[PDB]
Amino acid sequence: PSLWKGLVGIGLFALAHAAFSAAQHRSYMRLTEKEDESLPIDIVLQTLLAFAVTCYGIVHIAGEFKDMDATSELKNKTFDTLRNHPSFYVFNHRGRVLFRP
Amino acid sequence: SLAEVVCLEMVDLPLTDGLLGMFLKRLSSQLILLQA
Repeated sequence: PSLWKGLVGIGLFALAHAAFSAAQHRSYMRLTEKEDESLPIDIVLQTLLAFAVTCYGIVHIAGEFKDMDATSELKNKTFDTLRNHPSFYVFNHRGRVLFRP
Repeated sequence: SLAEVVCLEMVDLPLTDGLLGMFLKRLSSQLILLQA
């Protein structure tokens, strides 16, 4: 469904928020200068979840696969269509006379 | 008096368990920064 598309947006949005958090946490270090060198578990969990869901949405978004056998789409092609030859059309048929000229 | 200085130093200026709580405070900080 189309809702899949909407999902991927929010995933990025989620990721975007994570970025902000990370930046802030980096500022934290850049204002704490302690031997932490570790991101908060909440923010990393949020980032991982955003990655997972966004990838999952993408999986739907990629589309649908197509079968390799060339005789797939031609099965329903009746002979009444392939014979038309649009370039070689002729207008000397009963359609013009029968219908309004 | 500052003609004869003995020692000087440079001092830096002054600065200008559950995941649900962490998210709550983080989102609160986000709203605070947005308001600022």
